[PDB]
Formats: sequence, C-alpha cells, structure tokens
Amino acid sequence: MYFFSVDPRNGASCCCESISARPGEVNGVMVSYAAWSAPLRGHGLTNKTTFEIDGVSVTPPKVSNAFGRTKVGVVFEGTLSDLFPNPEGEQVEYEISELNGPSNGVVELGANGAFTYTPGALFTGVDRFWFSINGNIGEYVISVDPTTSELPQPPFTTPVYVPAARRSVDPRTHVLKFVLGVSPAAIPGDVYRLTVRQVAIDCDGNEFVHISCYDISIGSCG
Amino acid sequence: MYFFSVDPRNGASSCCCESISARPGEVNGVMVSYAAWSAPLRGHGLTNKTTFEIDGVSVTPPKVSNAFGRTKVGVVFEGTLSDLFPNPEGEQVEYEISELNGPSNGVVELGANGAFTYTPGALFTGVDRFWFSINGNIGEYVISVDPTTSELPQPPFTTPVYVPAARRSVDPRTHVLKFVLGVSPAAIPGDVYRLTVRQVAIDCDGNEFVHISCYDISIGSCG
Amino acid sequence: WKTAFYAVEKRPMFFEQYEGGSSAWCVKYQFGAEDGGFVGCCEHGRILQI
Amino acid sequence: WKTAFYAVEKRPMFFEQYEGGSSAWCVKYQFGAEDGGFVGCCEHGRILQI
Amino acid sequence: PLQTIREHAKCDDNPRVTDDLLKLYREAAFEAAELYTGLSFTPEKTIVEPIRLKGRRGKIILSATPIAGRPVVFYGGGLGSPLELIPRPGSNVLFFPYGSPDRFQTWGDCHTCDVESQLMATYVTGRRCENSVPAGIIIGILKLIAWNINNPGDEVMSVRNTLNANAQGLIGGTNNGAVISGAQDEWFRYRR
Repeated sequence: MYFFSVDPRNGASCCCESISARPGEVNGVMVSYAAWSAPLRGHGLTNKTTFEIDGVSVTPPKVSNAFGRTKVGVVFEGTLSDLFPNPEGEQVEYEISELNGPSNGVVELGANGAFTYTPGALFTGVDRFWFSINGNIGEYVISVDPTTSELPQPPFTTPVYVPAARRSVDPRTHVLKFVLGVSPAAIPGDVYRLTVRQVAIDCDGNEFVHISCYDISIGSCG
Repeated sequence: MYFFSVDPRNGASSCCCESISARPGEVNGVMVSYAAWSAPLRGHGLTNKTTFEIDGVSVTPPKVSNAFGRTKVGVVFEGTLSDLFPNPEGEQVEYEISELNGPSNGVVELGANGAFTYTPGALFTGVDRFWFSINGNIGEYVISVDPTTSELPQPPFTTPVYVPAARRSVDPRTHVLKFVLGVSPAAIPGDVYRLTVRQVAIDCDGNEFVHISCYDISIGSCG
Repeated sequence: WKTAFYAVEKRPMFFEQYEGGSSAWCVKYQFGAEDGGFVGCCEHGRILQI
Repeated sequence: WKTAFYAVEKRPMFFEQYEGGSSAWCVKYQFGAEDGGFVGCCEHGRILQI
Repeated sequence: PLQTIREHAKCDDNPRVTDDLLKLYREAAFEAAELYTGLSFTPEKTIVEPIRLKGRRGKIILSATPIAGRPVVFYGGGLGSPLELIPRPGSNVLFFPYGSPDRFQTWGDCHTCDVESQLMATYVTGRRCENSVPAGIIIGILKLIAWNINNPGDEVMSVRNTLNANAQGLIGGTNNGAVISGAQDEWFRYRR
C-alpha cells in the first residue's frame, strides 16, 4: 500500500512522485488531502475525483491481443500463431502462463499455436487468459454467451489501469483511496503518468479544484 | 521450517528472489507472512486462491530414464533394469535399490545383473514406486497394482521438485500462508529451480488485491 | 384486507447480551425477532395505475 | 480384582453450556470427565493363552 | 562544502586524512547532528500531525512551532467542523477552546466499535523565500569534523564532569566528541 501526503499549495528530482510497479500486481494507494483541504473549512471532500493515464515510454507490444466468442457449454477452439508477426525467421515456443490462466474453464494448448477452451459448466460471461509467445505477453479474451443473442465486447484492459469503481474518500479525515492494477502484459522499464484531479467543496456549494501527478515505473521483481 | 516476511510494497524496505536450500528426499514446510502487505489493506484477510509454479533455470538432464509397469492384485510382477541406463561410454552397471527409498506396500529383491522382482503385499491395490540407483545416477520405477477388474490410469511421474496437491493453508487472523515443499530423491545436487507464488487478498466487498513473489530453490546435497 | 392478506406473528423482539465477542473493550448486544406474512385469495383486491 | 487392579476417579462427567462461542441463535455444549487406572500387583493375577 | 570544511579545520595545503575520510566524517557528523537535536532535513514545512488531548482545558503543543500567526487548522477528534487558531510566536503551546463547536459522534457500531477518529492538526512551519536557516548549527558540525581529524583515536583525552571522583582510581571521563569540541553547547540553542 502506497501513501502520499500532497502539498497544500501555501507557497512553501522531478515534480511528480515515484511509484514502483510489478507486472501482474494490484495494489492500493492512499493520498492525504488533509494538508490542502483542512484550511478550506467547508463540507470536506466530494467523490468527484478524476484520473487519467498517459505513457511517456511505451515500447509497443510485439504480439497482438485477440478476442473470440462462443455459446455456453460449447467448447471453443482457435489459433495462436497469426497474432505474432515475427520480423525474423525463428521458432515459436507458445506458453500459457499458469498464474494467469483462465478462471472459469480449461485450455488445452496443443503443440503448434493451437488451443481449445472448454468453459465451466453453466457459466455465462467473459474470460481471459494471458499467453506468452517468445516471451511476449498478450491476452486472449473469450466471451461465453447465454445462447440467446450475444454479450458486449470487453475493452481489452490496458497495461496500467485504475478500476471502474473501487475508490473511496473519507470526508472526516480527508483521505482518498484507490486501486492501481498492473496488467501481466506490462513491459519492464516503461513509465506511465497518472494525473489526479480532486474536487473539494465549500459550505455554500462551490468548488476547489486540485491537481497532482504521479510517475509509475514498471519494474520487475519489485 | 522456512519463514519469509514478504516485501510490503510501500516504496521502501544479490538476486532479488529469496533463497531456499533443500536436500534430495526431504519434505519440509514453509511459512510466508503477508502481514506487512495485507494488514493496511483492511478487508477480509487472505483467500485460498493461491497458485504455484515451478520453473527450472538449471536442469542438467538426468542420465538414467524412468519406467512404468502394470500388474494386477496378488500376481507377481517381473522386470529388468538394464535398458534404463543409456551410457555413452563403456562402464559397469552397479545396480542398487536404496533401502531408504524402497517400495511402500510391497517388497523387492535385487538380482545380480539388472534383475528385480516386485511381489506386492497380499490384499493391496493402488500405485507403488521405488527408486533405483544405477551407478550413482538415480531414477524411479513406478508400478500400479490393478484389482484384476479392468485397468488403472497413468501416474504423472513425479517431478524433481514439487508442491503437494492440497496441503496449503492460510490464517486470516494473522495473515500467514503455510504450504509444503517436497523434493524428489532423484534431484541432482547443484541445480537450481524457481518457485513463484500468486497470493490474492480481498477487500470488504469481494474485489481482489494480487501479489506476486519468487523464490530460488537450489537443490544442494548434504544439507 | 381482512381476507386478502395475512400477517403472522411468532415472537416479539428480544435483546440479549452476547458474552463472547465482547473483548473487554466492545460490549456487544444482539437482537432479533420472528414474523412473516403471505397473500391469501388475491381476487379481493385491485390496483390503480396511470 | 479388588487388589490386583485399581481404578482412579478424580472428576467424573459434567455438562455445561459453554458460554463463549455460543450466540443468541446457536448453543455450543461442552462435556468432560477425568479418570484413570493402573495395575496394583503383578503378582496377583494370571492369564491363560494357547 | 568540502573546501569550507578544509579551511575551517585548517587542513589547507597541509594534507590530513584524505577526502574519502573527510566525506565519511561528514556523513557521520550529519548522523550525529540533527539526531542529537531532533530536526529533520528538508521536512516539507507544512506539517500534518495527530495532536493528543492533554488536560481539562487542553494545552496543544505544536511539534514544529507554526511560524508566528498563521492559523493552524484543527479537525477530527469529535470535531464535526474544522477550526482555525492563531498560535504563539516563539512558543508552541496553545489552548483548545473548551467551548465545542459540534460533536459528531457515532454511538453504536460493531465494525469499528465507534471509538473515535483522533484529533488532527495541519499547519506550516515555513517562512519567506528565506524559508529556513540550517546555519548556526554548522559550527558544531565543523568543530566535530576538526576534532575527529586531529583525534584519530590513540591519544588519551578526557574532561571530567563530577567534581569528587567517579568511584575508583580511574581517569574520570567525558570522552565522547561533539562536547570536548564544542558542538553540543552550540546545538543546544536549537534544542527544546
């Protein structure tokens, strides 16, 4: 769990703070807005925080991701070779990372870029599994539909993300909490930037904006 | 009984992965204390959704090969031991059946030249293994005794280093993970394997906090 | 209403100290009650809507 | 037998509602007893075998 | 700076233990000073701190003496609405007004047992563009440096504290450093 005490803007190496990250983890972050919100005596903070992620070093992914579809109870099979355009000519050692396998089914990885995904009995939803071709990690998503029409198409989760709704702000002690998850397809050495815009409120119903930045560094093994 | 206090992921305090020393044959226990990481994450403690993986960064592939047989209940089983030691150079074969790693529910007698006989115990059905030692090199010979009805399935030829199927545990009151680590008697001294652990906590509403760490298991003889 | 819906009653509310769980800091009470209801012949009874 | 083997009784069976771990909806009972025995004089008995 | 340390300790054209040992002595003097004093390098002048109620009328001792008159803000600790208080210049002891503005209690709860969120306070101990001065306590550091240059550790040096004796025929003792050199009685000026 990370913890940052923000500057209260009283006129008193980089500017943005440092956050280390490991491919696969999902950690939590706390920010103590007490220094900036307490002098502004009002109704404390409000749940109107906004985040934004940018990448200042990307190293674009070698292997592309992919998506499939199948009905419930029906086994789904597909390929895993047309997703890795290789520039040179070499061999391909496909692998399904056991730590990031499926969650509601099983996958039978054949010898040559082939697999079959049998979903669990009576399961309708989305499922993901992170393959690894020549060390390059990419996710494959499969949606099992309840045989009626279809399910929507998931958004292909980013290398670094903040979940939809897991944030909370305590107006009694001026602390913001949120979750910071790093995809297992993150590439070591890359650096992202998370900008946070937090809004306070006065006694009458006007706003006090406050903006900060953070530098996430994707490092291996800690 | 090893004990590791994992890093707390707070941006504060040679190889990164910790070390674990094991001797071929032993079966030990390990404790991991996620307190420093999961206690500030006020939730429902840990969950039994952990996953382990064993990868080898140095193998030195074995010299002798293993072998699998089949037999029924009460019927004596015979087998040889000479076609399991591919020798590139010419040398004598000092066949040996270690008294420590012998069969569990039967009995074998070693022949003079690559011969042995596994007479299973009366009224016994299942799977029984025993570890031979061809000229210092160690392998295993696995035999399954069938209850004469149809057939038995195939055992998975236990690996040099393994984590047992279901012996893990967790105490959410103190945030401690307990699991077993067993090394096969055929592990070659001097090698090193890598064990990875994925422990997932839980918040108050049922979401997940993932955490990954690694451990270097170096199979060393004589302690 | 006297024939379209019935409300059953078994025991009124109770409040019982919970010795155990009270860890010498946090004295913990416990309360509960039992009741129920069910719809009888739902032909006597109509609903108006926009 | 009145002198070849003695029976020791210290605190025999007792039942009690184990207050603590028992809530306003589930009871947990606990029973127990304490007894023992030893031999008195190897030179007073005998055993017949085949 | 290293050249300033040299010109103070007279090690100038007269080479003493090398620059490696000089920077090591400096690294140790920076763990002796502001560790005997208690101050912290670059501590981000604005300070948040859980302040503890003490007394029936409640003195509040500010651990960083917020400058002179900038209103320190208090919140939490049964206090539903935060409030300002302008402090003492030179001293940091104030009084929490016993007249309470509100008490936002939460009687009855089993997830936190409704004890309390502690009283906390935010202030600044900053200043002007001349925000702070770590000088004044540099002279004791330099004196400690010079003392450790010219006392490598084989010459017997010991000043005496008590007048009569210690117990036995032993040669007294105060042989510590930073006091037989004049650093303690120069750092005591910034010590509470």
